[PDB]
Amino acid sequence: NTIHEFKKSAKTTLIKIDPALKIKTKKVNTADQCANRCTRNKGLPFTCKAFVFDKARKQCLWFPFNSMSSGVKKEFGHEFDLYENKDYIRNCIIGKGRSYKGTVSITKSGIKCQPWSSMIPHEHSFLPSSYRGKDLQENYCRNPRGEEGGPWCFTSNPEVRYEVCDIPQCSEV
Amino acid sequence: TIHEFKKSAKTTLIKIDPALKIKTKKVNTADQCANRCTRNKGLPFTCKAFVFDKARKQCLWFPFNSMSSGVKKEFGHEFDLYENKDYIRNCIIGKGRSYKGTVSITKSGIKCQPWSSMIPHEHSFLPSSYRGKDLQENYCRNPRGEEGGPWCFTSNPEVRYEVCDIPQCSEVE
Ligand SMILES: O=S(=O)(O)CCCN1CCN(CCO)CC1
Repeated sequence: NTIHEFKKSAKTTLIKIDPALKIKTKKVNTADQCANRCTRNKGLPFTCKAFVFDKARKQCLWFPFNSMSSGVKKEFGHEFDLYENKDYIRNCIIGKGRSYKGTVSITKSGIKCQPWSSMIPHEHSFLPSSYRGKDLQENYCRNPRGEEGGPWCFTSNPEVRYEVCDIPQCSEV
Repeated sequence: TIHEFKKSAKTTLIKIDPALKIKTKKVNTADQCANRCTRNKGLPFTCKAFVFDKARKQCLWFPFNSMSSGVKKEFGHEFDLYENKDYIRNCIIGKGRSYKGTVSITKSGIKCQPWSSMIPHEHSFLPSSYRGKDLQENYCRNPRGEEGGPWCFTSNPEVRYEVCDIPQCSEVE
């Protein structure tokens, strides 16, 4: 029951710009059944980096790519949920982390981050719509204006308006 | 929740830098430390790792792992080390000499042949003959660091070896 180990993007599937990349699909019952086969990677002529579940056609679509791969695009759909394997979503930062899209949602000192769509505890104007491509979803640490400290978030502690999250540099030698 | 973590049996982490924080508590099983780590409540930092002391039945939580500056692995028969995968780099630099993540599937989807096994392919790569290199479990690895990145022997008798499909850190934005 591994569905809680993927990063969920609602109302979304990915489209094969490229004719070259490949796909598996199976009609099924629940998105769980979909996690488990991506997690286990059985019966797949490729590495499962993401799956979509189609709540209307009850289908799973397992992918050897994700939303960040070249020659692939998101497509909208009320019936689609996308789930990307945390293993192929880069979990360190490059530079100041303008493009960090990992799922760490805790500040350096352990404070659970406050949702970008929320104004509680803290009022702010970093609307997700005002920052498209900067993936200000859920309560993830993000550095949307690409500032000095790397990814930060508003804090769910009313006494701490914000704080850096402590995410490692990919390469600093 | 004790599977979002990479387990090194028989291992713990000593801190040099005695300013890095640490919480410990006498708990009952290793699972009960995973959960407290995973939801990070009551720990004044970001839990990147924990150790379970099977003797003392104690847990030791850390805001660092075995790739952190200022900390050493250490053999201890009574310990087990569990590192949060968000903080083990999931991304390859160059040939992947130092790739220590948990991916175990080849690029065309075939499950990896464990290094501690000569079936179906026989080989010159035991763990302790190649120490420092983490030829642990069935993890995609690159011990001699050679052109196409981490690879493994393959559970499929027709395919001796194949590289895995681990992204470069340079792949994405
Ligand atoms: O201006 S707001 O309070 O709405 C957001 C403030 C966050 N910034 C503060 C300075 N660094 C944070 C790192 O300490 C960059 C982001």
